[PDB]
Amino acid sequence: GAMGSMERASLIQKAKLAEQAERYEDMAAFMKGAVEKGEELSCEERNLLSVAYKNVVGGQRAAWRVLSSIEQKSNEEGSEEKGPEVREYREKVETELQGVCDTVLGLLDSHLIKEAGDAESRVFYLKMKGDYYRYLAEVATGDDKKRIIDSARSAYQEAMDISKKEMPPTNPIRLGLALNFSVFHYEIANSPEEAISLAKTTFDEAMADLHTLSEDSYKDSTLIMQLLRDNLTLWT
Amino acid sequence: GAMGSMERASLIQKAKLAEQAERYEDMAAFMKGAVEKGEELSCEERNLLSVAYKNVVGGQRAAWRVLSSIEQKSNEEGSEEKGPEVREYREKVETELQGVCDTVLGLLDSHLIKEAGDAESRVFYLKMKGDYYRYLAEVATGDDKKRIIDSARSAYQEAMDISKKEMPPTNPIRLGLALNFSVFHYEIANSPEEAISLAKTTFDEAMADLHTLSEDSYKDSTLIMQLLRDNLTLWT
Amino acid sequence: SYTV
Amino acid sequence: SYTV
Ligand SMILES: [Ca+2]
Ligand SMILES: [Ca+2]
Ligand SMILES: [Mg+2]
Ligand SMILES: [Mg+2]
Ligand SMILES: [Mg+2]
Ligand SMILES: [Mg+2]
Ligand SMILES: [Mg+2]
Ligand SMILES: [Mg+2]
Repeated sequence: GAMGSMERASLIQKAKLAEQAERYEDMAAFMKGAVEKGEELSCEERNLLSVAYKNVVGGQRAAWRVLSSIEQKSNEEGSEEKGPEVREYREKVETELQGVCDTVLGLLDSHLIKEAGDAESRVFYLKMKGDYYRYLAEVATGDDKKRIIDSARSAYQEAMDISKKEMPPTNPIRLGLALNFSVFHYEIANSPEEAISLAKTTFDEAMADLHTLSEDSYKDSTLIMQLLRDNLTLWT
Repeated sequence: GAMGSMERASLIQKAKLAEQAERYEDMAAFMKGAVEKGEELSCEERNLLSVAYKNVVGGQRAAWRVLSSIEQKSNEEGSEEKGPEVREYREKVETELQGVCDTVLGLLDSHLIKEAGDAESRVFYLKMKGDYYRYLAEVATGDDKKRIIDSARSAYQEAMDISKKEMPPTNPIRLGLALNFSVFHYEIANSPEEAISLAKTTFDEAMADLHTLSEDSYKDSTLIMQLLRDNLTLWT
Repeated sequence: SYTV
Repeated sequence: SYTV
């Protein structure tokens, strides 16, 4: 790997510089290099990894949606034929997106998840696994679409099971996991009622636990609870 | 080149798709491929080329400035030593930026400028040459900094000479060239009085020619005149 | 929809 | 400064 000769601490330092410069591709390559040193990641380091790839794949997803919408309009009745270029370029962006997802899933499988024993790391990585299978599902149209969807579901479900057993209902990782799993139900699994039920139950159980928290933990938790409410407002 | 097997028209079509998707790196690679087909560029195609590379180098310049500011603070009295990483990463971004500028300057030299005979194309390309030498000058610190600055100056000056002779004072290319040359004077050449004089004279001579224009040309011209005024407000 |  |  191209980062094999750089110190782990230097890679982390440069990931933070790249974040400040909004160079998220660089940030992701630095954090990939840090993961490949083989040591477990601290809480801060896990969040550098997720921030980096979330921004990279977020840009790809946005571009893919623009191109997919152009492609769908080109296949309506009355639209002039323009040749293969729209499909080709959508496929190019799609393949790059799938490559980023495969890279992240590869890091989780070799060997972040199998060494993660604490709930905060294990739930974080399983949420990530669910998320990046979800992004693969967003563009899947072939004979493996059902298996990709079930891979996302399975990862989210294991993360949910651990988070219910080991974390308080206000834990921001638990809350963000439930948020994203509810979106999986609504957008991927064609299960809007499950999406709404999960969002509502998650919000209500967090509300009842806010009294245990410091001011700063209260701020962290309520920020994600607001996203649950924002989704419920969109969906109901 | 990786675009050698794609049709010129397909490259232009995909450059436009990439712009819609805000994939400016792709857009630039497509337009580079189109230039390397060897045919002259139409007005629309020239502006696709400039939009693409302007966005790519714009992101690099923004990142370079963030990193340069961090580096300068690290070299103040009382700042803790943090090792070579800040300098290294600033150098990495700087080298990528210089590579993009060299790519653009290479396209102009092989062979866009020498085939450009009409004023609208020749002034456009010479402005581009001045611009990308200006971006090289922004990061130059060595024994060639003076020569890089004079290369920018020389390109801008030739473009100005042609634009004065061949274009009306409201022509948007002429106006944008004068805008950028004035910024060169202010920011690169340590000549703020020349910057202010050029901006003011350009604005006043355009104002006196607005009466000749249609509504749509009036809109195009006054938009750039406002940028001249915005700079004058910053500078005076 | 909103995700984090 | 502003450029185009
Ligand atoms: Ca080491
Ligand atoms: Ca051909
Ligand atoms: Mg290395
Ligand atoms: Mg595909
Ligand atoms: Mg119902
Ligand atoms: Mg090719
Ligand atoms: Mg250098
Ligand atoms: Mg004076």
